[PDB]
Amino acid sequence: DLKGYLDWITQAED
Amino acid sequence: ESARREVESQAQQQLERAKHKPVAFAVRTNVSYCGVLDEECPVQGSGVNFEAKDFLHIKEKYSNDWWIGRLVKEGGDIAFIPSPQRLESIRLKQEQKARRSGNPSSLSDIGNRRSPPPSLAKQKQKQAEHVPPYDVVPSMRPVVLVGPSLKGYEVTDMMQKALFDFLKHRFDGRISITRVTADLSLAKRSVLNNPGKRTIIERSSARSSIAEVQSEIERIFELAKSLQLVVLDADTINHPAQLAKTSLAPIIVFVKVSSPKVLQRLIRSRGKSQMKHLTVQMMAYDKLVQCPPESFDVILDENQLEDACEHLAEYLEVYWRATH
Repeated sequence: DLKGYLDWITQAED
Repeated sequence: ESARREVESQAQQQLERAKHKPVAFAVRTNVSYCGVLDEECPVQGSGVNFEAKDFLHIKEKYSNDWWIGRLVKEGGDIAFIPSPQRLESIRLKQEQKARRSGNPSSLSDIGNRRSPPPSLAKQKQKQAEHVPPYDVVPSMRPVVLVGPSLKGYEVTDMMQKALFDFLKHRFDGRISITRVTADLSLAKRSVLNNPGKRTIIERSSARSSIAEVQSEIERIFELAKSLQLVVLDADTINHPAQLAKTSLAPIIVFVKVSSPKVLQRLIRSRGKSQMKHLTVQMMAYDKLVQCPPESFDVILDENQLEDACEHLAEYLEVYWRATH
């Protein structure tokens, strides 16, 4: 679950 | 009688004449009824079998009794939808088939108390709420994203901005993106005849932000009139029930996480600034997830960015296709 969410909050705006 | 056949032919000819004209507006039906069973329809056998919480697209004007509308569902053909007066008439006719409607019960007492129906037995009374049978709703339901944390904070900001950017990139030239800074949760309709018409009266509500809220309401209405898809980036909505009873009733898009532990690790990877509000974000996520899914329009349990983005993609595509 974290693998698909860590990049979710990283390449979106960060 | 040749008059009925002649008016049927004229109505049909008007139907195929206006079949290819721009749509005027749209409303929502909160009652379940069939437009084919009624004998007052201008065209018989071509009624619409709409149910509760259904949408129709009205293009032209017929009379004060019926309108011309189109089914929102894909492949929907032309149909007739009654006017609010006709809907009220059929609602009155629905309960007139019973033995009694007023106060005098039929419990084996006939011939003693005739009890003519007073105004309380008619629709003149029961005006305390008076929920309108037809509501002026925007032609398209706006798209909003909810969860999994508070709006305006980092986690939700990225997790919604990614999808917003994907939608903007994929729907280039056919979609518009706007941010509603003003509040939208107070989208009421039966508060007063004209609350704060002028801002110079210096009343209690004159200096408030209700005027901006209303102005944004008609802005959303006219933007939805343009038939172009528009999503909302407003950061003043945090619960499906806040705007479920309002006129807009936007398409609630709910994103969820399997367990709060995954989110706790996610904010653990962000920093201390989000760690400070970790508690309130967890509380809001728990409150939002306690709500049954049927309140939200669509659900997104996908862990990966792609699956969720493309899923909302075909949902928006079929919403666009079915409307036309």
